Amino acid sequence: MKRKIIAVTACATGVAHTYMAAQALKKGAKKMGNLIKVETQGATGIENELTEKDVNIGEVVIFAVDTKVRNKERFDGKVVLEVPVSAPIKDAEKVINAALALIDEK
Repeated sequence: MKRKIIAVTACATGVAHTYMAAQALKKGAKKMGNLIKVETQGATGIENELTEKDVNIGEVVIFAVDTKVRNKERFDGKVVLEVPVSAPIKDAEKVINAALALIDEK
């Protein structure tokens, strides 16, 4: 029922994107009934650092960023879904479906 997904959100100038995306994405994932780990980088400052543990829990890695990711090292090599940071704001549920499309696709 609860699919394991991790997602990184990061933007430098325009953090309103980062936070709003992380909120909407979180709401949608919870509404669908899944387990998501949303990492929030305030450009350089990571406010929710996903460790190897968390990263190995989530299978799909959603990347909604305008800037670079620091923890990306652990996410790299895993199955990811790369989208604009603005995307999970308007189409959060759609982004979640996209993540599912990388592992299952329907």
